[PDB]
Amino acid sequence: TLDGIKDRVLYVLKLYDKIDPEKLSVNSHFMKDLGLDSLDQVEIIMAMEDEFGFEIPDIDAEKLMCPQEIVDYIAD
Amino acid sequence: KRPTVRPRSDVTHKQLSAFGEYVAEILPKYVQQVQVSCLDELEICIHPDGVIPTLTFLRDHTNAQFKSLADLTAVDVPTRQNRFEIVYNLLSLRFNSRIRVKTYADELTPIDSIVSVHIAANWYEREVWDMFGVFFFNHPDLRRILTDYGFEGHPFRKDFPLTGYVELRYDDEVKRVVAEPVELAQEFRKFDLNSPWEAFPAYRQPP
Amino acid sequence: MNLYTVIFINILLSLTLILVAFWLPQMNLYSEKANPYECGFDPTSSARLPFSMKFFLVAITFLLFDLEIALLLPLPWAIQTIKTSTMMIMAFILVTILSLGLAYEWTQKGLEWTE
Amino acid sequence: SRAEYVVTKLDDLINWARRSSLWPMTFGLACCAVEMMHMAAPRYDMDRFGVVFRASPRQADVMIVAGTLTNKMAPALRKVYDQMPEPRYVVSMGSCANGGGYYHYSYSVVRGCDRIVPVDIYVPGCPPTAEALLYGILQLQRKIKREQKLKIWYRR
Amino acid sequence: GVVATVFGATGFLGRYVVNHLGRMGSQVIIPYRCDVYDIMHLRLMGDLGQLTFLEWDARDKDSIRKAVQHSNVVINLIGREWETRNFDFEDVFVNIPRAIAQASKEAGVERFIHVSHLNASMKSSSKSLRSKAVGEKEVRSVFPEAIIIRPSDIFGREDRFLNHFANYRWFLAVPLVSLGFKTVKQPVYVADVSKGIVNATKDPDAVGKTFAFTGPNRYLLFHLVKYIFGMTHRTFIPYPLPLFVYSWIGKLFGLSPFEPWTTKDKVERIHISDVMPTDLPGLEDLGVQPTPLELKSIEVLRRHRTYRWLSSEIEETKPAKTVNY
Amino acid sequence: KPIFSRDLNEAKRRVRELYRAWYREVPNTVHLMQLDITVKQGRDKVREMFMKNAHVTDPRVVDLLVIKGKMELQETIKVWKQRTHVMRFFHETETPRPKDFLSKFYMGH
Amino acid sequence: YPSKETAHWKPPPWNDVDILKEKAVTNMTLNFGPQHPAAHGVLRLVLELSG
Ligand SMILES: NC(=O)C1=CN([C@@H]2O[C@H](COP(=O)(O)OP(=O)(O)OC[C@H]3O[C@@H](n4cnc5c(N)ncnc54)[C@H](OP(=O)(O)O)[C@@H]3O)[C@@H](O)[C@H]2O)C=CC1
Ligand code: SF4
Repeated sequence: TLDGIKDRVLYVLKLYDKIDPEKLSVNSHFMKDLGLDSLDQVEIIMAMEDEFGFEIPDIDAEKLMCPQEIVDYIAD
Repeated sequence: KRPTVRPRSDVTHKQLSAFGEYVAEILPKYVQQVQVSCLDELEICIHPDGVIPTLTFLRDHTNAQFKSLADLTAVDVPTRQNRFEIVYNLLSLRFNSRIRVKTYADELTPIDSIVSVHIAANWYEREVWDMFGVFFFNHPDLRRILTDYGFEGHPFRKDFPLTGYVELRYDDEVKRVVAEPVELAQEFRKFDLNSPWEAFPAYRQPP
Repeated sequence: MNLYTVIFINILLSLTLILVAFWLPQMNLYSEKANPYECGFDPTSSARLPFSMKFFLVAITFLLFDLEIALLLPLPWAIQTIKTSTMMIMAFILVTILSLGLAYEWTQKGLEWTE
Repeated sequence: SRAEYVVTKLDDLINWARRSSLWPMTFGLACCAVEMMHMAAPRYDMDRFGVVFRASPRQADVMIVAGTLTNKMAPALRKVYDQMPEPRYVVSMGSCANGGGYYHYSYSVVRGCDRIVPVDIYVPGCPPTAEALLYGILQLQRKIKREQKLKIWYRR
Repeated sequence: GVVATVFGATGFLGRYVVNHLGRMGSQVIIPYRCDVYDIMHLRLMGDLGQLTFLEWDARDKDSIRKAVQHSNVVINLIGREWETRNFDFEDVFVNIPRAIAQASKEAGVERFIHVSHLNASMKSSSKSLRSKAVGEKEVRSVFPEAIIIRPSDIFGREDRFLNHFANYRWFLAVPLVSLGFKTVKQPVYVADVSKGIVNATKDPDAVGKTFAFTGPNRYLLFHLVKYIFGMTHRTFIPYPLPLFVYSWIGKLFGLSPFEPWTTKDKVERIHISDVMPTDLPGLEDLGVQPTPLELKSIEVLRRHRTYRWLSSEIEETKPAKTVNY
Repeated sequence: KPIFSRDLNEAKRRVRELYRAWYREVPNTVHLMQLDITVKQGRDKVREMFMKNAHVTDPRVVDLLVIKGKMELQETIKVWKQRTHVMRFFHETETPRPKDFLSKFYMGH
Repeated sequence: YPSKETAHWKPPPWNDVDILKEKAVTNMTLNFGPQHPAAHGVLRLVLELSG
């Protein structure tokens, strides 16, 4: 259920507080757009692991820069 | 002979010189220097890459069963390029003899842990890491050993202040033992007891 | 009655000692004092964690041996019987059965603690 | 005579109990614990004065800090002092414990156990003689004798 | 270069005041009447020769003069929540403060800092508060430049506030006047109050003023007690009880020869609602950022829990509801 | 010469793995050691300590920092490091001195 | 006959032995010392004990 995946991802991205809820979007680069840092994106990935009960290696995780990339990865 | 002078024997010195040449020619790939002091103490200075091969040889070889690792130490000489000099003092019970093996390391150039050769090093290397900052590769459990749990720094380095940067006291407000910067009622006195006159002409570095 | 009285008096004496012990001294309470003890360093885990028992077999053997004592205790009255031959045969058989059980456990290494 | 007189006699009984029976905690850090052992030994025999050791801090009255207190050890010393139930006293024996001792100017030594716990008696020496520590214990007993907690309560 | 005489050091707030003075490095004089054993906790609060303990008696004015002899600052923290057989509220909050102030004036102390109470009013229902107002007047009469500090309720490890409320578990249910509502409480943190007093010991502008040290938030008594019992994961069973019955229960509890658990005046002050700031300076004037109760309640309340709830996070309890009256 | 990581990118991978480990361990540390702080505060402190070394550019120095951080992480995972040792990261006994020139002139030199 | 509820079932192993998850062994941890009669007063022996 890709729609459910994308809804959970947005829920977690909004429950994260550093980002800006209104500016947060499915197409918003964490580094370039929202302004997140490397460590911030690491916490974002850990939150996604929490939500989906699924692990993520660092090699795979370093690229998940946007929520669409996150949901595409969760498609796995 | 002279009552107040140590009696010296040359048999031990000659035997140690012979064995030093022996080891030097058996391990040309690692041995960089060899010397016997006037105290009769064979000392083999090696490249840091040859620590494990050298100790394995000096323990297993029949003509050199230095099976006891009496000491593993580090000496800090800040001036030279490689600050730390790692010293292994070994004892051979079969031949009732002692040898010393020296290598060098820097703050960013680790050394190979010899816990495989001698298990006695398991704690000496930990102490060296804790007190000097020399890291050791392939150590089963390298961590602090002598200093406080959250201690930051490497005390035995010569650039470390004698009294450190921190001290502990009990703070009733928080009901804990708190760490704070050091303030002393009376500061350490560093007496300058160095005379202008050289005492030993035999150790006069050329100008 | 003479037994209930003395038992109750002992209980009341112990309870009075407890009451005095708790309501006489001056008390100063704080978390650092009331924390659990462990050689001066904070415990790393709860004391309620499982604590392995290396003599479990000997314990479950002790249960059966305690019931054997139960069976053996009526002997003072048993020996007062006219069927002394039967009583002796039964006592000997019971004791020998107990001995054989102990010996079998001993040989099979049940009396040895688990490691 | 007066309720004040009765209270004074009661507090004298209180202090007699406390000072006659004071159980030092089995606690020793360095050299000085050896002189503590010797004061336990037959020649001086602390037990003659009613001073018997106890391992648990819950069953101790006086903590005898006997030896160097390091930064790695100070929290544990404070924890055992806290876990001692009140009333509780502290005797700092030896120079390491009185101040810093030989290692006063070290990066890893607490310059005086009185920086961690409030000390009742100070025994100078390096180490103090067993007789010196015994004299310190007697001085602590005199301190306990002059307490008057109940008289203070009654006046209050 | 400060030499400060703290006249109530051996107490809940005096220990913090002495600790902060010692940290500032100013010489401290502690006049005590208790047993020597009761001052051991202050013994370690200062380096060598920094602290000077001397015995004193409120009756004997020679002792007061000796205490205030060489002092630049005199902090007066004397107080008591019950009327002793020898000392009552009038004595504790008027006679002794006045005597200390006059002795300090005669000696020539530069600063005098007196601690009263936020709700100290001449018309207060509470005997202690009514006496505190008169004490303020007499102190400012006999030492016209004396600073006055009026803390609200102070909460800390050794307090008689959060501990007092959490101790209601021993009585199963919590009796409250009006069920807690119609009663606003603004508790301040003891460390904040101590920092305020110590800073006022040197703040140039503080001389001659009156401060009101109050916490950041105001709670209804019901919500505050509910939060306290939530922190000490206990069963909160509140029920209403009229003030006359409450005062009778306090009278009963105040008959103990020792330290009463509660008292008529204690319940009166518990139930009288705190006032609003109303143009008084406050802690931020002296530079203390008041610490909310939510942060520091765990360190006070963790010892009232049972094993089950001992290791519970600060965030496991719903924060109270703060009014804006 | 490489201690572990060949280059800054591999060193950064190691650093990020360490940050993951510390972030994961903070809740268990707070719960077990009964600290009077929040998980938010603990993770903020972890971030602050990581960022305090953000200026380093040498892979070898980064490797040393990661090794010592792993050592501290082990020390905290195991309860070798007690609450008094952990609450030192917060410096809740320090009164900050000002950076104002005039304030420094007033207090000391 | 499959059912919605039985869907999650699986056939039992051919030999009754099941592949069961690894069992964590949580050997008790004890701080033998430093304030211990037998620890010499300055030794924190951290013991992992099974019983
Ligand atoms: N909730 C609070 O705590 C609040 C406190 N305040 C005020 O702050 C001040 C401190 O009270 P606090 O310390 O908090 O509670 P305490 O009761 O601990 O203060 C008592 C202090 O007064 C001393 N004292 C009492 N009676 C006498 C006496 N007859 N002669 C000499 N000294 C005496 C005590 O000495 P010993 O105990 O050794 O006899 C102790 O040092 C008080 O004025 C209090 O009203 C203000 C607002 C609220
Ligand atoms: S005071 Fe002296 S004798 Fe005692 S422990 Fe220290 S160095 Fe040893």
